[PDB]
Amino acid sequence: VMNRLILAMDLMNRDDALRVTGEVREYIDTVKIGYPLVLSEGMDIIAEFRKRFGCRIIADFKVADIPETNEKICRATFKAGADAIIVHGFPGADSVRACLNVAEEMGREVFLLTEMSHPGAEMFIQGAADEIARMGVDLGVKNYVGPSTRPERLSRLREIIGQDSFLISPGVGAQGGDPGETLRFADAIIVGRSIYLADNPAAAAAGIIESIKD
Amino acid sequence: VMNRLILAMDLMNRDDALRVTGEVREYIDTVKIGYPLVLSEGMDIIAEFRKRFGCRIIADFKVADIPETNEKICRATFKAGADAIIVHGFPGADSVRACLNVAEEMGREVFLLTEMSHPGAEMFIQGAADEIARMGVDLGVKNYVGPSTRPERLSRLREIIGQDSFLISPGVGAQGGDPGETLRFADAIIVGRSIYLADNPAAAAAGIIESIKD
Ligand SMILES: *c1c(F)c(=O)[nH]c(=O)n1[C@@H]1O[C@H](COP(=O)(O)O)[C@@H](O)[C@H]1O
Ligand SMILES: *c1c(F)c(=O)[nH]c(=O)n1[C@@H]1O[C@H](COP(=O)(O)O)[C@@H](O)[C@H]1O
Repeated sequence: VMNRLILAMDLMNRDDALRVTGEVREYIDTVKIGYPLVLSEGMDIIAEFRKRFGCRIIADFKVADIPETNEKICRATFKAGADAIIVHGFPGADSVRACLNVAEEMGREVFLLTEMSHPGAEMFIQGAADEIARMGVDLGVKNYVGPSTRPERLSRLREIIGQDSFLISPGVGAQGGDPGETLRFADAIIVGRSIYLADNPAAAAAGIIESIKD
Repeated sequence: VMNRLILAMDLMNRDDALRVTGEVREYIDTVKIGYPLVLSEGMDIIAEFRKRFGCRIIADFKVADIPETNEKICRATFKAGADAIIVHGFPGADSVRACLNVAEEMGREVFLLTEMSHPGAEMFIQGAADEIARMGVDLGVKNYVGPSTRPERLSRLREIIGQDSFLISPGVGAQGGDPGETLRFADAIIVGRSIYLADNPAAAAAGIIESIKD
């Protein structure tokens, strides 16, 4: 992705979301759109962003239902124009496979969320996360999400998924993660609030790239 | 809830969803709306259903993000008129607390999803599910979801949450669960496909109630 930086666009107003994304477009390739924006403005926002900015769109829906419903969610999300969807691994292999089947049907991609970045991830997810990553490898998943806030865990996750796999990482900035130490292991960093709440989002994005280019 | 039966309305077309829900309205109190319908027709569908049928609406969004984003998702969902939201416990106590805080602000309810009903739930969720339920009790959660497909697990979950707590249960019918054996432990059963894919959804709903009334 351009400059190894993915914008987490979690503003809830279409005008603010369009403004900030336009301001930082020269620094990014890829916009991650989640439920804060979609549940506020509708699924049409995906196609609008894709068209207006010409950026790849990852739908960060952290899909975590039964196989049947996961299929439905993925179908609707790809129909809306998303290039990829983020799905949780914790619900197990059948739920993940359902997403992979739809992505196959529609020539799109699945990212498997292994360990989450927030403190509560330590309670239950962390203990399962290595296994979740191996399950991904066993299912042929090539794209993964893991936590900027725990680079030792990123390292381990990278070890499991191999060098070929594509690994993106949230928790940079607001949650305490560092761009440099995350990119030792991840291919790309996800950044939301440090950019979209900044007085000058372009300056914030540019500053992050300036720490990446080194 | 009326007749202890909650309709899982996962059709993806507004007209079909309205038709089936209208047909079974005399048998239900409560409609569960999830992402299959919302991602197809928009969040406005919640207020439409609530108004047109005068039914309580549970938004089954299986919320599974970090605290900050969970707050945003819950806010948008209650703003759209939902009475309650289903959230995953697996991401940990902070993520659950975030949802409880918004439900407090807005005089609404959270249901904590403990163990899921599908086969893949055995991989990771089942091993954490008793703890997830205890975490709920420790946070003051009063409403829970657990699996019709494993009544021995329902029993254990009921044991942890106590008799006061309200427990609803999916996996009846299509997934193999039985109305009678689920209602030994759950207060209400969730039923989707057995009703909404039936040639006569009212007859299917009525048949389920006829097995409940006994
Ligand atoms: C999702 C997830 F599964 C994580 O483990 N961590 C995480 O933060 N998210 C989502 O990533 C973005 C982080 O944005 P920022 O903290 O930079 O504002 C958000 O979209 C969050 O939902
Ligand atoms: C969600 C969940 F967390 C479960 O453990 N099981 C489950 O099935 N769901 C959702 O409940 C409904 C079941 O409907 P049915 O199988 O009767 O068609 C669906 O909305 C499913 O997403």
